[PDB]
Amino acid sequence: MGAIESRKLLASETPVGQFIPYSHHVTDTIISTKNAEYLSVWKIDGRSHQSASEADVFQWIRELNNTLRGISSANLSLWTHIVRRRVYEYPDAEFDNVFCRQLDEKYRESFTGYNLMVNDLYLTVVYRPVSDKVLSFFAKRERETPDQKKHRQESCIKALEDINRTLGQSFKRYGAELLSVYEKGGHAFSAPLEFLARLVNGEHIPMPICRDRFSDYMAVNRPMFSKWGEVGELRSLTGLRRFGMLEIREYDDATEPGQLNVLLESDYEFVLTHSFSVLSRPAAKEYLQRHQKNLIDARDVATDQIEEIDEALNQLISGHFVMGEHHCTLTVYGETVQQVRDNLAHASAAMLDVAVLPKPVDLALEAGYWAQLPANWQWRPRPAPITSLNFLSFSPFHNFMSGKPTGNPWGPAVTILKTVSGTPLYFNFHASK
Amino acid sequence: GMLEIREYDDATEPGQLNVLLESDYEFVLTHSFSVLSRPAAKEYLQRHQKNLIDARDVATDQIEEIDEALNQLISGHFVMGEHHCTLTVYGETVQQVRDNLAHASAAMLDVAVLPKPVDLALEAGYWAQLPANWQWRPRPAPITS
Amino acid sequence: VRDNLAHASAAMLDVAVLPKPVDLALEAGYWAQLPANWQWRPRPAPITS
Amino acid sequence: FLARLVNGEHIPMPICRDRFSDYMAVNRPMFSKWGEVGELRSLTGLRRF
Amino acid sequence: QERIEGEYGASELASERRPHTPGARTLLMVLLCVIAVVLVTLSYKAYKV
Amino acid sequence: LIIRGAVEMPVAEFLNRCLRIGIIVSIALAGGLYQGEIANAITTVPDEL
Amino acid sequence: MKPPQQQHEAFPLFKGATRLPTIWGVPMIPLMAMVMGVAVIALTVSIWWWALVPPLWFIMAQITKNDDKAFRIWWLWIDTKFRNRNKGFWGASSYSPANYRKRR
Amino acid sequence: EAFPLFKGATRLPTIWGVPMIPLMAMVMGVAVIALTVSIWWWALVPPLWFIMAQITKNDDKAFRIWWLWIDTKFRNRNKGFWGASSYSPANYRKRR
Repeated sequence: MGAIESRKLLASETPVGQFIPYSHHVTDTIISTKNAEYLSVWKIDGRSHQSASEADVFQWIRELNNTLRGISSANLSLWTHIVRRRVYEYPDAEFDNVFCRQLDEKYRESFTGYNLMVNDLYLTVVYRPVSDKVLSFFAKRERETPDQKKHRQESCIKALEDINRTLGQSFKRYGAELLSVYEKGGHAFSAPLEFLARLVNGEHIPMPICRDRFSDYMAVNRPMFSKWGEVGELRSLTGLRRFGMLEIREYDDATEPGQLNVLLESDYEFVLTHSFSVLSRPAAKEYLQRHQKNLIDARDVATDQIEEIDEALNQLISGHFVMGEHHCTLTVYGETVQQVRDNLAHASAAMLDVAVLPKPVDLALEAGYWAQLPANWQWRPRPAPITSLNFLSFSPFHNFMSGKPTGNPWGPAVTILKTVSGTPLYFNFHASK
Repeated sequence: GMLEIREYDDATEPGQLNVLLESDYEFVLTHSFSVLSRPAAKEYLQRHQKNLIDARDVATDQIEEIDEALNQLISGHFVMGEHHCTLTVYGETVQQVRDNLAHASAAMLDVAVLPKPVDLALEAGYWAQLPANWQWRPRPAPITS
Repeated sequence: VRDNLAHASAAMLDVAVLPKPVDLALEAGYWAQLPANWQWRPRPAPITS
Repeated sequence: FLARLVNGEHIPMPICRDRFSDYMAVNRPMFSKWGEVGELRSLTGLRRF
Repeated sequence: QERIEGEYGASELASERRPHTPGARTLLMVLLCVIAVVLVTLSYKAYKV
Repeated sequence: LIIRGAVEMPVAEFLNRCLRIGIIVSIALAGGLYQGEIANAITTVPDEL
Repeated sequence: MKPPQQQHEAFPLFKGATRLPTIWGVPMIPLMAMVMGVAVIALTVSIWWWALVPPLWFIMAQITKNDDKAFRIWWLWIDTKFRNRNKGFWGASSYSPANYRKRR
Repeated sequence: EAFPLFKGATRLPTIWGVPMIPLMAMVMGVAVIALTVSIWWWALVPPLWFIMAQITKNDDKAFRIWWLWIDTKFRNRNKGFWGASSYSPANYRKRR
């Protein structure tokens, strides 16, 4: 009745842990998973794109693909994450000089009505021990002695650590930084867990390393998804945040480099996403053989038909790209349901401008939203295989230069400067290495 | 509004969350210690170690620590028990109560504890403050003495 | 030695010559290093000079 | 040099009064039954290849 | 009467094991289950004829 | 052989092709029930006429 | 503005994307679901009911050809937003952050 | 500008797509079976011949590796005693 119903409604809920696939840190840079799928997070300072010749971005993609195709084991995966966000961490500065105080008050007055938002790229290279789903269907049921569990443990850790070293050496001009545990006040605070929690919560809650599975205590915001719709709502202490997901489902006859740059200049704070479940050469060759067969079972188009798939298959055998399963889910954050729909329509216009027909995700809003956390293939709405060159063309790690607002050796950034691009630069003398 | 302070890690300071003793809001911070008889504590530690072992990922930062504590219990001479922690900040305006909760959450993340807000368990939490209301504790978990 | 082998495999794959570790013919390969041993070579494949 | 190929060390090989095949190996090699790695049991220490 | 301390005994290579791809066992078992039910029905008709 | 050395598509192509072969062979071996069909014809004539 | 654009040098993208493994032009998993359903109907009510196959099979072919991955979206919705019990109470489907696994 | 490498590598002399030496081994084996048990047993040819064609097409030189293993690491007697296959350095040719 009116007294006991609290517990009755309490115990009959599905906690968010069912949907968050994470557990103990096993290495200071690598996070486990209930299915034993170790992953690492790669904070990237994406290199500039505005100030380069068109051919040179091609060359960047060439180098990036060349480094990838060496290590792209059939067991890999990638989740890029360009979390556009607005800067709440830039403290107002005390002053003593009257002239300086006037200058700073005037300057900060000059920023009324300006996009104060900073791009934050990411990458989480994941490593499943076993590739084929059919044998893993059994493997999810068997029992293994602890010593062989340990053997799988070091095998996966060494493999992923080699992957991390190779990516670090391949991101020399991308200013990458592998995120790892840092200690505050005699306690362990995880650096990746903050990012993945930002994916779950929508905020930046400093996640400590307590004595449970991370899946148990890594969500501090009760999400709410609409029964019939595309938008949701996160009920937090600091305030509601309404998010409206979106999805790409129709490519074109092109993979022009950095076609998704237009969402960098956005007026709406969002979180893009990708996925590249690298795929075996026999399976990829079979997919391409299927396309060849379907195409050749028709009228003989002069050039699109024959020679293109000739060179496609010949490259794939000759080892120049590696196909994979991919899905991109832009999710815009906002404060009211009308505004998030407005931003969604804006993002749809932006994607249509670059010839990738998007369709807002409506039935699988919750599946998509649980498909952002790395190491979640079972929740992806629309995985569609593509060439690897093409995936690195959907995420060239371009970024407007923004600098670091806080965390600098001296403290906050010295000034903030207008940029002709529009995205503000947080100037500071101390550069990185 | 309330907060549930569910922490397992051994405290760093002998008084950890004493930052709350100086704050601009009222509260009633509550802890309970429903002791467990020594065989019951042994059985709980054994079951926890077993359920941590029988998983698909191995974490040797946890299993050895728990196995150390299991025979620390016999020889370290501290008796375990149930423990729930709840902070019930008072206020005047409901938005003011949420600001108090945000301030408390920040001031306790500063001391390596993560507050989990209470959304549907508030009635159980509040009626659990009365001594001898074992029944209405939200989700107690055993804690060393 | 297995770690070094994986490193060497990565190195060879970097320059587009797909290597596969020799497993059944380890002894045949090891006796195929001494000059004047054709009868012990695992995989002789003709190529341009 | 050819002994270095066989032994894994640099043992100065003299010209004695036999066939070289008889006395050119001073390290007992050991190859795994199922694997890719082996082991050379020498005086100065094991070397796994 | 025991192995003599600090000497080279048997190889450390016998510890090696062939890893199993952790899907082969389960699906192999299920595949044999279905093929066996087919074959038993087939010999049921064989004897019945 | 396919899981060790040969070209293979492990779970889709191999299992599907094995299923096709098995179903075709099972149907073709169901011909061993010839007397059933011969009686079927010899009784199809009178029932209809 | 105009970030990098195309000049026909774009890396080719072939339309072998989401050309799912299909028999008769229909994916294995949903067609097996239909086979199971029609077999259930045939074993339950009457045996004349393997004529229920061609209609729904053709409608599924027309659905798949238009929108290749409708069934995955269908199953995801059915599994997640359809199972969640307290849709009515909250006004939306919600999952409690604190892990109330019914334990104490 | 790289010097062309043509894929006539390890295109072994093959009849029906199978190398001479292993196919002759199969011919000898099936002939032995035919002469031993029954004469209806030249039907054992097409199955194993097709499996050998599929093996060779995938991995052109499997049989050479097979024979090398069989000759060397399978013959060596004291595999069990040493824990590994080993050959004595000193030439003990059973002489004195």
